Order: sequence, then structure tokens, then C-alpha cells
Amino acid sequence: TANKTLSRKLRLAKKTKTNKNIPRWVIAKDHLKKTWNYKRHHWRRSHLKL
Amino acid sequence: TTQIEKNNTIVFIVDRRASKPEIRKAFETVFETKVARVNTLITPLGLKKAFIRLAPDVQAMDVASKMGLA
Amino acid sequence: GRRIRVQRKGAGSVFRAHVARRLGAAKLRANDFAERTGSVRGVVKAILHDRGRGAPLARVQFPNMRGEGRVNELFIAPEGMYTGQEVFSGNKATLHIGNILPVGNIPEGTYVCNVEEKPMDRGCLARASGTYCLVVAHNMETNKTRIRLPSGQKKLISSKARAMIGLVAGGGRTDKPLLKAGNAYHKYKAKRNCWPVVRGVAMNPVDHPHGGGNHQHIGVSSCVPRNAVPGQKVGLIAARRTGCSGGKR
Amino acid sequence: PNTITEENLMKMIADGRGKKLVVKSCKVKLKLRTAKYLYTLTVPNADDAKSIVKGCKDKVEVQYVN
Amino acid sequence: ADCRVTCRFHSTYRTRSKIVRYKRTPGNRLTSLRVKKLPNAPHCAETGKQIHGIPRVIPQHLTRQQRKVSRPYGGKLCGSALRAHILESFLNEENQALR
Amino acid sequence: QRVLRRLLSRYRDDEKIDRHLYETLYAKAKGNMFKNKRVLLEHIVGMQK
Amino acid sequence: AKRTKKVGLTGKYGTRYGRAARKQLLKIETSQKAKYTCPFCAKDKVRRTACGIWTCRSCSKTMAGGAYSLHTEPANAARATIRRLRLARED
RNA sequence: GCCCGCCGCGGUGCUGACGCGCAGAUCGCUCGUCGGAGCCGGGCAUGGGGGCGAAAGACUCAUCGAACCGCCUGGUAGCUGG
RNA sequence: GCCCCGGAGGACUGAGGGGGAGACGGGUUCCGCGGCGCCUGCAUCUGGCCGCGGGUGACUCGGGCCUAAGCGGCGGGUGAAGACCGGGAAGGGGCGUGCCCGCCCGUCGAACGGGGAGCCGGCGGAGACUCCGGCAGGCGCGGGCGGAGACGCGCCCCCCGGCGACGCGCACGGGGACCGCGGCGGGCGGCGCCCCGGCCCGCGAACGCCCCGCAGCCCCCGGACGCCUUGCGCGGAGAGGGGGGCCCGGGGGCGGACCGCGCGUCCCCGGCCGCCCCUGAAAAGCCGGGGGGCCCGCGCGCCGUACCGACCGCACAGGACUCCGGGGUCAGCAGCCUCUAGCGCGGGAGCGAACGCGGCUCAGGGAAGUCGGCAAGCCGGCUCCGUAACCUCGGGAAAAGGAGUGGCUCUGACGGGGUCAGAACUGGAACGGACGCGGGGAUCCCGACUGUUUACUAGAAACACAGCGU
Ligand SMILES: [K+]
Ligand SMILES: [K+]
Ligand SMILES: [K+]
Ligand SMILES: [K+]
Ligand SMILES: [K+]
Ligand SMILES: [K+]
Ligand SMILES: [K+]
Ligand SMILES: [K+]
Ligand SMILES: [K+]
Ligand SMILES: [K+]
Ligand SMILES: [K+]
Ligand SMILES: [K+]
Ligand SMILES: [K+]
Ligand SMILES: [K+]
Ligand SMILES: [K+]
Ligand SMILES: [K+]
Ligand SMILES: [K+]
Ligand SMILES: [K+]
Ligand SMILES: [K+]
Ligand SMILES: [K+]
Ligand SMILES: [K+]
Ligand SMILES: [K+]
Ligand SMILES: [K+]
Ligand SMILES: [K+]
Ligand SMILES: [K+]
Ligand SMILES: [K+]
Ligand SMILES: [K+]
Ligand SMILES: [K+]
Ligand SMILES: [K+]
Ligand SMILES: [K+]
Ligand SMILES: [K+]
Ligand SMILES: [K+]
Ligand SMILES: [K+]
Ligand SMILES: [K+]
Ligand SMILES: [K+]
Ligand SMILES: [K+]
Ligand SMILES: [K+]
Ligand SMILES: [K+]
Ligand SMILES: [K+]
Ligand SMILES: [K+]
Ligand SMILES: [K+]
Ligand SMILES: [K+]
Ligand SMILES: [Mg+2]
Ligand SMILES: [Mg+2]
Ligand SMILES: [Mg+2]
Ligand SMILES: [Mg+2]
Ligand SMILES: [Mg+2]
Ligand SMILES: [Mg+2]
Ligand SMILES: [Mg+2]
Ligand SMILES: [Mg+2]
Ligand SMILES: [Mg+2]
Ligand SMILES: [Mg+2]
Ligand SMILES: [Mg+2]
Ligand SMILES: [Mg+2]
Ligand SMILES: [Mg+2]
Ligand SMILES: [Mg+2]
Ligand SMILES: [Mg+2]
Ligand SMILES: [Mg+2]
Ligand SMILES: [Mg+2]
Ligand SMILES: [Mg+2]
Ligand SMILES: [Mg+2]
Ligand SMILES: [Mg+2]
Ligand SMILES: [Mg+2]
Ligand SMILES: [Mg+2]
Ligand SMILES: [Mg+2]
Ligand SMILES: [Mg+2]
Repeated sequence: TANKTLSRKLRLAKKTKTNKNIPRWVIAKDHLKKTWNYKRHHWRRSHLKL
Repeated sequence: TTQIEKNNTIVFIVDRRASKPEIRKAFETVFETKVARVNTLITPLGLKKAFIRLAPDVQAMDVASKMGLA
Repeated sequence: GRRIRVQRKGAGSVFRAHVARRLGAAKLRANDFAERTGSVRGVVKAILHDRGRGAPLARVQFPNMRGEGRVNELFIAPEGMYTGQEVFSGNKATLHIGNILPVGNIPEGTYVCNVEEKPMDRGCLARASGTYCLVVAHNMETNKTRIRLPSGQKKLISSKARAMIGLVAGGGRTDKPLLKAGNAYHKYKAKRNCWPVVRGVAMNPVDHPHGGGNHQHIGVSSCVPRNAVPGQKVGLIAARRTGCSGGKR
Repeated sequence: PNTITEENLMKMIADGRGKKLVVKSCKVKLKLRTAKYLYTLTVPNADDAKSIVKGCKDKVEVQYVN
Repeated sequence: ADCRVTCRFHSTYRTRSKIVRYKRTPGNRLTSLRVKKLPNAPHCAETGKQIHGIPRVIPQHLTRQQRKVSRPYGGKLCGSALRAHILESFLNEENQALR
Repeated sequence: QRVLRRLLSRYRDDEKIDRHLYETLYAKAKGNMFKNKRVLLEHIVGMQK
Repeated sequence: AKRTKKVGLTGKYGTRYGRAARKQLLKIETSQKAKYTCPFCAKDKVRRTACGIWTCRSCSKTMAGGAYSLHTEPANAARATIRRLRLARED
């Protein structure tokens, strides 16, 4: 909606910011083979209830 | 940068809990200059952006340069 | 079964009265010091239609008797009352349509309306459009007055109960047929959720004691006794007799 | 914005109520910028001569033609 | 050409305080301009008719002199209602006393 | 009807016809007596004579 | 030229509702659309505004009356009997 | 609470299409109604043997001659399968 | 050269839009650059997909405030409790001490109701009533007279009032915007013949001052067989006539800064009239009355603001509120064609079998077919003629049946404008030439009628209904 409360805006803002890949130097640093962050989401198939 | 060369305005990130009157006073005490008007918004990520226009007899180039902004 | 329609109306919600945009409760003027020792003068300000009510109402302004300013009353209008008229309330008021007098001071034969069944209660009898009470006789030694109610019953009230002279305006309202289902819809939309009505024999047995059967029919007598329990007390309750016949006098 | 009779024009000048004057050639337009309103007077060039000489020396004048 | 415009207000629900008119701008464009509701002027306390002399503007925007009439009960009674109060007062004094 | 009233009023004002003639023809116009403007101008001549 | 023979103002109803109802409405509806006499104006300009409420369009006075006529016959008799009872109270 | 008819609101017949669907009820043509007991949006109220019903045992989030969720509960079976 | 991009051609959506924008829901899908591993049911160099950078600025718009239907709270009351129910309670303010006044909740509940005040031009890859320039408006803070009259020209408390503030309707009238025709100024196109006959562009806001404003209500003289509407309506409780006052979302002139004339359409407003056993919110806030006591400066905080039918149906011919609405034909917001704007829809090519699905035509006969005229066909616009039984006298009724209708050249009627009426001539013996658009009649049963229902196999004779009765 274009008319949203600041409290809903802030919780939506955090899901946008943390929706990221693992950095590549972290993959070298921590010696990882699983490289996908499975807590990511995509707007077409998500149901963020926030 | 276009904002400073014309319109004499500097764009800053500030703590979300600050109002326009607290922003004007802070900028005037830290950079030793004269503010004219402050616009603000909260970005889609949660930060606060301030549009700070300096007084019509001050060059924000002279003030952005001393700060490093250029 | 389930709870029947008459059992669901006592709980409130969709069966509460439609009181929005009503003018207020209609009452006589409160009995006070000045009215007991004399009479107080008011002036008719407006004649107004009240939602859900057949007779009209009147706004009457009286002076403040315990301070400065005015006091505004809401009366049920006797027929013949008109804007700008001067009315009177008290023991010394005269016999004119619109005045409020103790029923002991009113001569026998008079038409009155909005009568108190106990003193100072502010009026509860003969309030509907076209109705009136008669003053039948005075019993001075016991301080009681005899009146005839709109049903034809007789009753004894105190002689210090008050009344308004005249009969209620709006009379003859029921003599016009409602022609259409739509005129009935508009009448009850201003009162209550009580219309339209579905017959008990048109229902299933779970819904009503009259429901079911391969032909629509009640099955037993529809005279039920006075001590029947809720959910059971449908049809004709405690009927002395039934059927259509003349000869009553 | 509003128009003005010539005599009122100098008095606003005489009390230092003007901030800038502009002379416009077309009948000449004289526009005076006060705190509240912009005022406009139309005169022929013959008439505007004398008025500008009376022009308050504390009142900046500019010209304009094209 | 094509002269269709979009809505000017926060929502498009066309209530009685969201009516516009249309006007052509100096840049050759069709603009929308709100049409304010016009309040009534004050009405007589005895007769319910418009009081003469007061413009249909909310009194916050009218100077003090513009909001008044120069007579006893200036903006309360319509002039005829005053004359009837004056006669009733004077004549009742003449009948409640000296017969 | 606007045409016939506009003509009838013009005459009364100029005193071509009086007020009692004006009012009689005013009612005849309202009752569909004259089909156009020419017919009313003869009735006016014929009543005056 | 007369446009109906019997139905009068109930021609607005068409063929609906039966003869006995339309007969009742012709009398009732003729009565409530009528012009009555101001008891004060003395002019014939009283019209109904709601059930029980009658206003002179010349006096501007407002009056309380019957549902479909200005005066009812019960109220005429009541006013007549009440008046005689007051005058009898006078010695 | 008149008649023909557009949007809208509804859903008659073809027992047409589809029936491993476009679809866990849709599509085509035809059809009822269209100033009224008319249609639509938001807010608010009524809670399970209870509600709500112009009454079909209808509707109450694909659930109704008694909703849904967890537990009592690995409920009991002279009956079917192994 | 890919279904992407460009140029040229051919078409479509068809102003209730496959157009331009909001509300709700979604949440970064928005923008620029790169890219094809996944997805884009065919392909891809495309993309709402993947990587990397960015992006939403308000005194005037909305939210914050007010109250609606409601919902909470309330000395207490009740119940084993959880909890549920509630006015009968020593219920707070102004100041300045000290006096005085006072009956008793809610800074809960509307991003459509109420509400102090914003317009034009310009700039960017993505924001604008928010930025920049210009011109204004609102709320704050600091440096007793004139008139015959209608009427004209600082405050505080108590009381009385006002504004806020309100239904529906066929019509009639006025303004704005739109739309056309003609002139004149500038530019285009095509051109076998004709063409001063085709196309595009000719723009002016909020706000301030002056003038002008029909209806409607008011004042003065004076004393009546009239004034006047499409309709009405009004007058000795003072008409007409003569001269005035007030209101009027409007118009003009000067500021801000090309010229005429018309039929309609939409939107708002006006005065009337009709209708109801229906009579069509409240409050904050702001103002008046009666009585008593007494120019120049500065500022305006907090939150929303990108984009989308990218929403719900496991992703999808379903479902999903509102705003703006050109031209021709026409009774028209119908059908059919179109200017502006916009351009997807799990992919292509070949062949022209059966059989299906949606369509078309058929000699002669005309329901013999079938449970049954199911399906299909006939009728249909407008004008004139002509219309029965029966009836609750309103209907039946478009009953049934007939005739005319193009093009061209003209004539008459109404006070510049379309309509209505008539005639000559002419064409396969044609004309509502597409489109749109009743088949009719004689009867019997049931229910009086409009209305309601088994969402998803039943729309009815079932339910409801006015009336009648207990
Ligand atoms: K947004
Ligand atoms: K989503
Ligand atoms: K039960
Ligand atoms: K039960
Ligand atoms: K029961
Ligand atoms: K029940
Ligand atoms: K009901
Ligand atoms: K019933
Ligand atoms: K039964
Ligand atoms: K339809
Ligand atoms: K088939
Ligand atoms: K369907
Ligand atoms: K109709
Ligand atoms: K209940
Ligand atoms: K419930
Ligand atoms: K249950
Ligand atoms: K259960
Ligand atoms: K369970
Ligand atoms: K348990
Ligand atoms: K068992
Ligand atoms: K068993
Ligand atoms: K088994
Ligand atoms: K790319
Ligand atoms: K207890
Ligand atoms: K309790
Ligand atoms: K609220
Ligand atoms: K609302
Ligand atoms: K609001
Ligand atoms: K309101
Ligand atoms: K007063
Ligand atoms: K924005
Ligand atoms: K083949
Ligand atoms: K075959
Ligand atoms: K047959
Ligand atoms: K058929
Ligand atoms: K012809
Ligand atoms: K039926
Ligand atoms: K109907
Ligand atoms: K079925
Ligand atoms: K059904
Ligand atoms: K049906
Ligand atoms: K039924
Ligand atoms: Mg902001
Ligand atoms: Mg049944
Ligand atoms: Mg039972
Ligand atoms: Mg109808
Ligand atoms: Mg119909
Ligand atoms: Mg089928
Ligand atoms: Mg169990
Ligand atoms: Mg088990
Ligand atoms: Mg097309
Ligand atoms: Mg993109
Ligand atoms: Mg593919
Ligand atoms: Mg505002
Ligand atoms: Mg609140
Ligand atoms: Mg609002
Ligand atoms: Mg944008
Ligand atoms: Mg309202
Ligand atoms: Mg936007
Ligand atoms: Mg054949
Ligand atoms: Mg046969
Ligand atoms: Mg056979
Ligand atoms: Mg029926
Ligand atoms: Mg029906
Ligand atoms: Mg079904
Ligand atoms: Mg069906």
C-alpha cells in the first residue's frame, strides 16, 4: 500500500536488507561448501505476513 | 554533486530519532556555518536522509570541500 | 431442536429498536414547587415528526425556575396545538387544550391524554395517535379518581396524578390500507427487525413446534396453557375461547 | 498583484517600502516589489521620465526592453 | 484532441467535498480546480430567514465590521421580529398596570 | 408560448391594448387558441376594431 | 376533456390490488391532498407536511391535526364539550 | 413496487462446449430484471446444540440433519485384511 | 536480424478502452549499466529472471484532531475462580495571595463523512500540488459616524442564538468545460482529371482591486377587477407602477502576463412543483447578540509519499471498489467503422482424408420426425390506416391485420435553426439494402400481482406479500 504505518515499514525494511547471498570471502574464511543462504525469499512466491 | 554546485544543498544521513530542529542546530555547530532549510525522509531501508540547504550567502562547495565531500 | 424465533429476540443484537435520529423520550413537565402552588407558562416552539412514531411531538420552552435561561420540553401534541401557543402547567391552570392539570381538578366528561398512573411519574397512558382517556368520577373522601382507558377498562388513580387536556393528534392513521409489501417494509424499517413473517407450519420440526408433516398442518390443538415453558408457548396462549362469532355487547 | 495610481507610488517609495523597481517598454510598465504585493503602473514614456527622476536613490531601479 | 484528466485528490471517491471544475492553463493544458462548498449565511432566530448584510463566507475570514449589522439585535433578529418584540414589551406594561 | 407572451406584453406596455384586453388574450394563448404569431396579430386587429 | 370515468387519482395504480382497496384510497388520498383554511390566516392554504402536521403556506403557522385531514370528528366534539365544561366552571 | 431496452445484478433452455478442464462449477448463444421489498464499497454487531434464515434443513472462509483446531485417544469392535 | 531494437507497410483494442490514474493487497517487483547458469511449458541477444550500483524531499495533499454505528473505563456489584456486569460516589477549574465558580468518563472508533489556508512555468535515468524560479494565502510570535428606512462605513464571564449541517424526482433556467461551422495568419500532403472543397497549429491559472449579475427575500410613497410561470403561484396581513437595499460556487475590465456564430453533450448551481403510516447524522472548531465587568521582522515540529491490477485462486479464459470519457451513422453510454494513446495471447511450417466443434445454402413437400416443434426458422426500425371477446372500466393493445420507406431536382410552414409536409424525374419490379430489431391466435390447470429460494443437478404450483380473523 502507498499508505502504511512506520511500524510496518520498518519490519518490511529489514526483510529487504537481510535478503542476501553469502559473501565469497566468507566462503573462503569459514571453509564452506553449502553456499546458498536458504533464508532468502522472492517477492513472487513469498507470503511475508508483515 | 549537482545538488551542491547549484541549489547550495548538502545531503546527509542522520539518526532516525532526530527532528528538523535538532538537525539544523547540529550542522551549524559542527561545520560552523548557517543553515536555511531542512527537508527529510526515511528511505525504504530505514535510514533518515536530510536535504540541508545553506544560507544564500554561503558556498556549499567551500563547505563540502573542507569536509572532504568535494 | 434448535432455539426458535421468539427465543432469539430476547438476546438483543439484531432485534433491538432502531433509535438513531430520534428526537428523545416524550414526557410531561416535572412537578416542582411552582406548579404545586400555582402555574407555569410555556410557549410552543415547533411541531415535529419523530421516527418510528405515528403521532407528532411538540417542543415547548419554559423559563428556568432555579436559575437564568430557558428549559426545553418534549410533549406529545394534542390535536389543535399550534406554534406560538401559550400553555400552562400547575394547580391553577385553566381548562384549555394543551394545559397540564391534576386529574382531581378536571371535571367529569373531559377528554385527557398522557395520564400518570402514579403521581409525578411524567405520564404513561393514552399516548398513541388518536387515543384519549375519559374522566368518569371523583371520590373525595378517598382521594381517588376513576378513568376509562382506551381499551374500555376502568381504573382508579390518585387525584394528584396529572394529565394533558385534549386527545392525541394523528388520528385516523390506521384507516388507510397499506397497499404493497413495500409500504410495510418502510414502516418497520423505522422500528424493529420484525418483518416479514414466516409461518411455523412452513418450517421443519427442528425449527418450530408446528413444523413438519406430509401436509402443512398443526397436528394438535393450538391452545397452549398459561404455565407452558419457553420454547413451548406458541400459538394461542391461555385462550378463554376461540372462533369468529357475533353477539358480544 | 495589483495596480496603483501614480501618487500612491511615490509614497510607498517615500517610506522606503519598495525593494526593486523595473521599467518595461512596450506605454511603459513600472513594477515595484514591496513586502506584500507587486504593484504595476502603466504610463507613456513622456510621463515616466519625471517619475524616475523623482526615483528614490535608496530604491534600486532596473530597466528592460527587447 | 484528448482532454481526459486524472484525479486530483488523495482518493477518487466522489463525495460532496471532492468536486472539481476544468480550466485551460497558460501552457495550453487542462487543469483541475477544487470547487469549495459555500456555507449558508446566518438565519433569523424567530423566523428562519437569511439575515441581510452578511456575505456567505465563514466568519473567521470576515473583518469584525463585516460580520455585524447596526441595530439592536443586529445579526440575531430580522428587523421585523425586533419591531414585534418592542411592541409586545411596551403594550404589556400598559395592560399589566393601569388596567 | 414564449413567443406569444413576449409579443402580448410588448403591446400592453406601449398602450396599444389595455390591461383587460391583455389579460383576455393571455388566457386564450394559454388555451391553444392561436397556432403561430400571424394568427394572433389578426385577433389583435379584430378585437381592437 | 375528461380522461377517466371512475378511477380518478387511482388511475396511477393500473389493474393491481383489487376494487375494494382502490375504492378506499380514492377517498383517503383526495382528502390528504386537499387545501384547508388557516384558522388564523382565514385563507385556504393549509397543506399536510407529515402525518399529523399541517402548515399554512401564507401564515407559516404550523398545526397538529389528523392523519389525512386537518380536523377529525372526534376532536371537534372533544373541543366542543371541553369548552362548555370550562364556561360552566365560571360561577 | 407500469412496459421495451444498455451497463449492472441474476442464471431459464440448448439436458450445446468442456468434462486426463482455461476452471475442485468455467465458456458460447439464448434468457429474468433494470426507479424498486433495487445494486455496490468500507466500518461495526451476532459464536457452535450456539448464531443467522421472504424457510431450501439453507448458510456460518472449497467443511453443516451440528464448523474448525489440539488433547482425552494406540477410544471399543462377537466384524474385514495381514 | 531473434518473438528484441529501427525504418517502411498491413491490422487490432475502439473513450463502460488491451488508454491515463487512485483505494485495498503485494513489498523493491521501480531506475541505469551488465548477463544468460535457473526461470521465461517453442526460441531469445528479451524480460516482473540473475549480478552490481542507485531511488520516495510538504505551513498549504493525506495521516495526527472531531464525532457516527460501536467499543472501553467507572467508588462498586456478583461468581469456587478465570472473569463478567455497572452512575448514585466527598469525582475540578479559574486565577494572584486569597476568594470565587462547579453533578457524574475516554488526546478509543472514518487515509470516502466534518476540517484554517496553493496556483502557474521549469528541471531529472528513476521524485513532485513536496524540488527550483515566480506570484499568493493561512496560523502564530516579536519591534463612534452616515441614512427616511431596508442597511452602509479590544476583551472577559453568564445566558440566548448562528454556521458547521445534510432525502428523493420528471422537467425548466444560468454558468463553465467540451464539441462543431465560417473567417483570417503560419505550416503540410497528394495531385490521371477536379480542388480558395483534405490535414496540423493559433495558448492565459490561483490571487488582489473596480464594475456588472436573472430568480429570491427586504425598504419608501400610495391605495387596487391586476401581475405572472413550460407548470404554477401572488395581492387590504398592502398588488401593479415609480425609486431603492441584501444575497448570489458567476461574468467582465485592469493587474498577474487572433476574430465571430451555433445545435448538443457532461458537470455544478437556482427558483419552483410533486412525494412519504419512509421526513432523510453527530461533534470539534469558529462567530454574533443581550446583560454586567473592564507598518516592519521572525517562525510553522511528527508520520506517509517509488512502482503495480506485480493482488486472491498451489502458477491460471475465474474473482477483484472508484475517477476522466473525442468523431461518423443513430432515439442512443446499443450495434458497426474511427482520431488521440497503447500495442501479447505456453512457438512455427506443410496438407486440404474420415470424423468432430463453430458457421452457410438447399429442388418438391411442410411436423408425416419426436415422450414433446427440442433445435432452427418466420416477425422486428419509423409513419399512416385499422383493431374483437372479455374486464376489477384502469385495461386487453404492438390485439389481429394492412400500406408506404432509396437517389435526385424542387416547393410550403415555424423565429439563425433543425424539424415536419408535399410534388416532378429516375433506377433488374429497389430502398429499416450492412448493423440493430415481437412470430401470432383459440383454450384448460396452478399461483392474484412486483419480489424471494436449494452458492455446485430442483426458480416452481414452494416462501413472502397487502387484505382478513383469532
Ligand atoms: K508507496
Ligand atoms: K507476494
Ligand atoms: K432447543
Ligand atoms: K437445542
Ligand atoms: K428450545
Ligand atoms: K437458532
Ligand atoms: K427481516
Ligand atoms: K407469512
Ligand atoms: K406439522
Ligand atoms: K441485461
Ligand atoms: K455439439
Ligand atoms: K459460468
Ligand atoms: K423498465
Ligand atoms: K445473540
Ligand atoms: K457470531
Ligand atoms: K453446533
Ligand atoms: K464441533
Ligand atoms: K487432533
Ligand atoms: K484434553
Ligand atoms: K463392535
Ligand atoms: K465391528
Ligand atoms: K487391512
Ligand atoms: K540486458
Ligand atoms: K463468591
Ligand atoms: K458475574
Ligand atoms: K470514529
Ligand atoms: K468513512
Ligand atoms: K478523515
Ligand atoms: K455534516
Ligand atoms: K441576544
Ligand atoms: K511521490
Ligand atoms: K492431411
Ligand atoms: K471415421
Ligand atoms: K409433431
Ligand atoms: K426454441
Ligand atoms: K427519397
Ligand atoms: K408461488
Ligand atoms: K418488475
Ligand atoms: K438440484
Ligand atoms: K434451483
Ligand atoms: K422464475
Ligand atoms: K422456498
Ligand atoms: Mg517527508
Ligand atoms: Mg420445506
Ligand atoms: Mg420439537
Ligand atoms: Mg418495472
Ligand atoms: Mg421490464
Ligand atoms: Mg450439458
Ligand atoms: Mg474419538
Ligand atoms: Mg482407533
Ligand atoms: Mg476495430
Ligand atoms: Mg525494469
Ligand atoms: Mg522455453
Ligand atoms: Mg488542509
Ligand atoms: Mg481518535
Ligand atoms: Mg475527509
Ligand atoms: Mg512518477
Ligand atoms: Mg452528512
Ligand atoms: Mg506516484
Ligand atoms: Mg427446402
Ligand atoms: Mg406425429
Ligand atoms: Mg412416428
Ligand atoms: Mg407467483
Ligand atoms: Mg417474477
Ligand atoms: Mg442447485
Ligand atoms: Mg437451476
